[PDB]
Amino acid sequence: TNTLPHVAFYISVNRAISDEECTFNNSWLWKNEKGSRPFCKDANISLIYRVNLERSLQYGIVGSATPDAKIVRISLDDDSTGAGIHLNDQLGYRQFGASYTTLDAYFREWSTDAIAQDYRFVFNASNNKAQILKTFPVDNINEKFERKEVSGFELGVTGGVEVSGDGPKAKLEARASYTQSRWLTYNTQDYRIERNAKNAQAVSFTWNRQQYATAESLLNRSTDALWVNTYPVDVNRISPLSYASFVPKMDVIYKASATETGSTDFIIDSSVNIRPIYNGAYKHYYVVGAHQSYHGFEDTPRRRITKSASFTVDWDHPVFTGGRPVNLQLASFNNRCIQVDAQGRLTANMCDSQQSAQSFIYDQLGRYVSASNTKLCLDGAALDALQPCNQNLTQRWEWRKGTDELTNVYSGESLGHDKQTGELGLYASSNDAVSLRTITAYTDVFNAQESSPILGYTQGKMNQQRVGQDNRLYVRAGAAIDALGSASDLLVGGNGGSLSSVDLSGVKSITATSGDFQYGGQQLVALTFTYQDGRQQTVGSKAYVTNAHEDRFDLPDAAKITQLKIWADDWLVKGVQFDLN
Amino acid sequence: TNTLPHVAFYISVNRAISDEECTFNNSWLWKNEKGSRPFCKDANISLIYRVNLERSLQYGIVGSATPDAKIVRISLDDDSTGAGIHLNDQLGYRQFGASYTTLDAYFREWSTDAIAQDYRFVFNASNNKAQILKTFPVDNINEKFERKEVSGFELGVTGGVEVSGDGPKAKLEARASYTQSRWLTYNTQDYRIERNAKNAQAVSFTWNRQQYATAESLLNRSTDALWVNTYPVDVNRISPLSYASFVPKMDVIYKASATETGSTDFIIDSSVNIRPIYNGAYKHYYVVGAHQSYHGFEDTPRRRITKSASFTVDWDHPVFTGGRPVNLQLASFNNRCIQVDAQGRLTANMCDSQQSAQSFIYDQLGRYVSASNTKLCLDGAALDALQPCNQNLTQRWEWRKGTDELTNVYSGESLGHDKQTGELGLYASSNDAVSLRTITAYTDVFNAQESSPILGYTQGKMNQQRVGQDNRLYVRAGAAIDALGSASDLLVGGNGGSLSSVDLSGVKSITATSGDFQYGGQQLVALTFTYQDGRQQTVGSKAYVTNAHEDRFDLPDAAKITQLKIWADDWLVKGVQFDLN
Amino acid sequence: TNTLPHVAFYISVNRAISDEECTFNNSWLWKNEKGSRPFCKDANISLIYRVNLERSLQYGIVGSATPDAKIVRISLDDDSTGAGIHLNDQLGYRQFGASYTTLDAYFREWSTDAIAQDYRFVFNASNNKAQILKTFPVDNINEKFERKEVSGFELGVTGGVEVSGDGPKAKLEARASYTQSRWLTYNTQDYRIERNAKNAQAVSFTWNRQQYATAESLLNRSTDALWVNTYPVDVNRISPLSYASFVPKMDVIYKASATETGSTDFIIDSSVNIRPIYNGAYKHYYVVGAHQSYHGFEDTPRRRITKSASFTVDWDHPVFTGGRPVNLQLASFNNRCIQVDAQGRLTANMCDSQQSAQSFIYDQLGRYVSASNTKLCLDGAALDALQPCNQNLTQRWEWRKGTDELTNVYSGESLGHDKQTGELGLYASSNDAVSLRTITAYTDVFNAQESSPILGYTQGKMNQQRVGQDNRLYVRAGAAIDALGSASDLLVGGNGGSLSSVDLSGVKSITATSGDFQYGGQQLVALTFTYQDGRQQTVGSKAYVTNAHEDRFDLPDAAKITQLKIWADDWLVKGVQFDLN
Repeated sequence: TNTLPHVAFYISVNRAISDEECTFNNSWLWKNEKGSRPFCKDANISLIYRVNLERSLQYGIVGSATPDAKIVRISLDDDSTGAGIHLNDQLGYRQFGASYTTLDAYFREWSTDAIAQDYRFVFNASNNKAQILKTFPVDNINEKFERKEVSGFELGVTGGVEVSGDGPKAKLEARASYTQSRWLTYNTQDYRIERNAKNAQAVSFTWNRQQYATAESLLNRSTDALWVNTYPVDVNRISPLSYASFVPKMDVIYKASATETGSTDFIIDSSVNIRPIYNGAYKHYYVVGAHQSYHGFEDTPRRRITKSASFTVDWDHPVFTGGRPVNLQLASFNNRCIQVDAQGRLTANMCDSQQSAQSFIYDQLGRYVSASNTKLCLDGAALDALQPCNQNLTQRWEWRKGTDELTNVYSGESLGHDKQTGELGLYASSNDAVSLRTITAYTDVFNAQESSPILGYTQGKMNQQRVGQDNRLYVRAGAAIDALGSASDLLVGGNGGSLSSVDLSGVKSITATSGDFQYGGQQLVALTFTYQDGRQQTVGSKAYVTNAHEDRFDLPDAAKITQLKIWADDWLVKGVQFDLN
Repeated sequence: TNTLPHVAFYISVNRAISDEECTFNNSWLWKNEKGSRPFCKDANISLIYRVNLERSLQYGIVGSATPDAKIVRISLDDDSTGAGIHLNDQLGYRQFGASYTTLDAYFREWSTDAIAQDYRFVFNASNNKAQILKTFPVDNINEKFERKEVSGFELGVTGGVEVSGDGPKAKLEARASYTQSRWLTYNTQDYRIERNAKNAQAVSFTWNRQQYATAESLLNRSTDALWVNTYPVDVNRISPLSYASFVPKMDVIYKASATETGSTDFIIDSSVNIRPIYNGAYKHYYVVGAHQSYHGFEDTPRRRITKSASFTVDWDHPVFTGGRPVNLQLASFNNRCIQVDAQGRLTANMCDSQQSAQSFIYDQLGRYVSASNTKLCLDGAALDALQPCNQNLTQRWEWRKGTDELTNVYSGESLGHDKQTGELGLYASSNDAVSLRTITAYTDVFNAQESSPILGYTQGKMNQQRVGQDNRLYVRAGAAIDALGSASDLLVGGNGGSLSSVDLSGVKSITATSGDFQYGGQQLVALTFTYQDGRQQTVGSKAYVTNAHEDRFDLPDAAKITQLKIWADDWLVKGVQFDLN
Repeated sequence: TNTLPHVAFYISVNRAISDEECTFNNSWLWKNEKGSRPFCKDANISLIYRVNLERSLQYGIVGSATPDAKIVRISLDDDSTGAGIHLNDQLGYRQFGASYTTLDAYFREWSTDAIAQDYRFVFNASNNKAQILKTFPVDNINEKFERKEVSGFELGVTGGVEVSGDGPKAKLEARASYTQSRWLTYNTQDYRIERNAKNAQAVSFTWNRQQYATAESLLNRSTDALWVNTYPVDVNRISPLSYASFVPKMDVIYKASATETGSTDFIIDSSVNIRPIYNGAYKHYYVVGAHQSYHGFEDTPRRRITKSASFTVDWDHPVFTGGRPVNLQLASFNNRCIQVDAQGRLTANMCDSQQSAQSFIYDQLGRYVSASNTKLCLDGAALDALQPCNQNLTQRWEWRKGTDELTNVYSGESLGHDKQTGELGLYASSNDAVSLRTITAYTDVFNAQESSPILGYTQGKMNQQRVGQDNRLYVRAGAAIDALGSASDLLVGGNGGSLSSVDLSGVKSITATSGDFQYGGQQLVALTFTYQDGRQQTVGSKAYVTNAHEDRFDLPDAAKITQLKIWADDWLVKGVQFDLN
């Protein structure tokens, strides 16, 4: 209670990966002939981010070497990571042969169960109120290299003596060599952490395969006689880090100005780039003989599965005062506190320790500054409302040691309240109608509101709308979701759909379906609303999409949808988030 | 007593491995001809886990950078591991030959005493109230590699002079070489710690052989003349870590929400993968000559012996308040304390320092919050029962310095109790019927309840059932246990058995028999109940199973079985746990 | 409040880079035939510098081992860097061939997407009031080298015996070699940090490519048969640090004398040197056969994109006193403080905690020294104005413990003020017209004024001018901006323009256009003023410039332009900065 306060919470990022999502052709050389299979067993993403919100300084601290700022911290570190990312328990392979006859072409292929070509984590601020301040790792590696430069020479002589029937021979010989080599030594990793600094609002970290990044590099055989039929891959080079378990660690820190206001959303895109592995053998025919040579196919398919989350920061939140607020409790009542409305008018209400409007920072001057609005202070000159903060002595208060009486610095009089109405005033002493007893306690204004889930993809431009008075969601749907909005004229997205309307009151759950759209790209293709009464309603189609994923959102008991967040381009909607209360 | 409280206990995991369990064929090449033996002497598993339960913050701390959460810690570390895992004191071998005559085939074999192909430790939460927050080791190794790239050239000249009978000769010769090599350097271990992140509830660590993982790799001879007959294995490559003693170190930390409720089970599966080692020689016949070449057979049998334990966490346990509770003792009596029932009604009972219902957290406001139910507080407005916690001044208490009097902040009156009934009230002063003397002391609500043993295997889906009013266990048994349950319609498991019923009252001990079922897989084949009176009763058969193991559960004096935990698939039961009280 | 005070603020340096700016010829060999493309996608610069201002000692500290001085710190470090510099998300290439027939010349080319040949950061003090004291890194690396000197010899003999039809031969041979080599081992980096110490006011850090700095060095093929057509570049050697994300870390510290006065500007030039990569193949024809040889072209084009910022330091700023000032508040009034004007005359004004003129340092003697002018003190001999500081006992004040009365050390009388006028005097006791109640509190004189955007380039000599009484900006403009100034005779810059005049009152925003001038070099080519009423006005032309950039400056509500900063040579203006208030 002398230290800097924080808002602190975890964000769970869980995403099961379907067998379909994990499925690829059994073959690259003969894509269509050889069929397909799931290339991973029970793939999953389970991460846990930790978020911190805080001011860079404590309230009222002056002349610090630390710039005054509003700070947002997102991290996966030693203290919190989650289970991790999983693709397989072990890696197997299947072999395939050309159905036709082969003189000089590819004749065999091995498709190996999939591994993570990369794991990737993208951080995005929704607006420019926030900028990236620093990250961990801080940057890409500036690699060091060791060069060796060698050179030398050799001088030799050889004396010979041969004796034979033909006669005696004798040789004296002399040599001189000059040698010169160059060495270069450097390091690589299984996975290299690649940082991408898109701009002041966005940064991403990708753990990207480096050593052994290509199918080619997994080969431990180059050539063979054609009677040889065996896996030409050293599966040992594929690390458990590549399929069994991966855990990222990074820190991203955003800053907003000391006076910033409004809100910013922070969007975290965690993903794995699933990559099956294809190698092939090639029958070589040259007149004289024939052999088999092994190869890696690199331009084979990959699929990136992504799970997104977001959280919202109100720069006006009490935590960014850097102060620890307390309340002022009118103690003649069992349960009444000073409370301030939007205009600063003071009333006496039942105490609620989580109500920012009953919270004040008691600063270095002895002012009681509103934690919800730091422009306003308790001022003894006018106790009907908070006044704009200044150097008035009437805005400074001191407690009379050993009593429950709060005195005003200017007049010395005490803060009193009416035993029936709780109306505030200054008094020299108590009387039958006014109590001087004021009680104060620290309050818990730092609790974190939980965040709504994201249905679909966070691609395209993001839009935000308050839900209308009529309480309905407007939709253009067809093969997929064409657009969404809070009114028929405020549709965000494309044009193509049949216009429809869904009732948002009484929704118990929403279920989105999305994936690779038959006609193009990745889209949100269907929403299904289930109501408290049990009735269902659907928009869009589950039938024009492959690699489909289902996102489910079960709304807490009797909560109302109040905001829409919509990701869309000009053609189709890519994702939506239904914010509560 | 100013610090965060913990629940702390050890879990002993001991499992003797039988000679049968350790037994394999003396030969792979000639499985059936050459018989079988135990491949380890007195194999055993003795581990000791340490468990800690705690809140992430102390009670009532606000604005910490640490998210509020409920924490479960399971670890084997520097401070506690247990004896370890043992297979043998030393490694020997036996040799075998083909009984038949041999021109071009395998003719000799050496089977070497068994080693641990891996040691494995699996952690599972029974439900999703808990998620994995972090582990140690945190992840698989992201291996670093050192690449060298070299290239050079050589320029040479040679001057020659030969003199012979035939005549004088002379040579001037010139050379030019170009060389180029690539180096790759990297590390391996005897055992590599492989982490498997199955999902948010389950993670596993496997110490898996890496260098020298294959029978092949143990070979220190490749080829020989057929007159050579000797062990082609460098037994030195097999480390004591592989058979004599192995000790794991790992940390697994689960988290539940700050408001989570109910219970979760945590299941630990410790196991060793016993692996005998078979190598063979091969007589080669090509017309010109003949030699012998050595080999390793890798697809030979292995057997995994497992010992499981589980513990239960009630998220409602006082430890998760992060507070250190005290009691309120009515001191006119020699031994009476305030106690609260399920509805919050207050009575005066004999003090029991381990009774959560007599425990209160005295918080920053001066409220006495029930440690068993933190929604309720001692409220001077209504001393017949605890009231929902709020900011009432009547819920705040201050001790009159240097006395045994507790005063109520609102009225200033003292907490008194009736000298005969212990009924509570607020009083300005004492009188002949009412005492004002209240005494308080810290209480021990952090003791850990001991956990029941698991009988059989923790395979298949796990189910949980309260034991019925009739107090009976229902059983479908035949060759093995087909199903179990708390009533005849609530059977978990298969269908195949003759339906039976066992009385659970008066059970002194239960003895399960399980193993490799003759008809398929690993099953729980028989249960034997022994009663207080001495009579026994059995279900299932001890006769349709090999590699059988017997698990024994001796119930503490006069304890009643109250919960069933049943591991089963659709066909048969694989294990059961009988929970007490 | 016992420690050294600082002024502390961030400077955001953001600069998007246009597709045009990122554009180069698709070919070097065939510049004009093959067209052009953008060589980077969405290139950007986003850095955040941290600035600190402070005295080297705390106020009044004597005999320190630390020299008294004024300190300015500029840094990008672990605590603040910004997103970084970005050129691309990945690197691709395009191939090109000679349109004509080829026997012995270049016939293929590959132009690879661009990378950062260097990142560069330049620091400049505008005048010589400030000198560089130290930097981090402190210097260029003094590289260590490892020499090996080897030498040896070999002595050999060979005995031979040949038997043939022709007869038996026999050789005895003898050899002697002498070898000698020299090794040199040393280190290089991807990027080497090169420091350039231009002079006492200017230093620069350049992260410059070292290993792999040339197109040549990226080649992983030297020669080939002409049927070979493939990318001869190992793109792997190009690190993410070269295009995806780069973050500098450096510290620059300037010092001014303990008595320095006036102001200095500090100018930071952050830049990336964009470099496309061109390699070619060469058809070789010699009568006997023919091959293809690969090459790197190094003297290809590069383009440096720069973003500049500047801040201003007034050496007279209270922070440089190293003290923590307080105010003296006449407490008979609700809101009145002693305030001092430019001549030292004292009046009683409404308190303003950010007003340096109401701030005093209470020093070790008990003097109240003006924080705005440390030559003056509160002197009880003459309370109508501050007097020059000296050892007068009348300049020393002591608070009467436990009261609000400030006493004068000399006479012991107290500091009183007139209840109506606030006129100061010394009094033995209070009376009906004079109050003795004085209140004091620490004041916030350390807030940083925000800095205006630099429009254009910081090239040429920099000039500074106060804005005239007529409140107008004078301009000679033509194809570009020829000159600017505060009056028609005070034009800084060239001669060539038609003389014009712009009204500076009511300006809501200014928008500069600058770039590569058609006639020569890089110039400021156009300014556009937009007024509060909505009307616009422009000088210069947007039409004689390529690689143009637009700098926008939106003035805060009702702020007046008061200073001009103008970068110009003898011909044309290169940049301008409009300082506010």
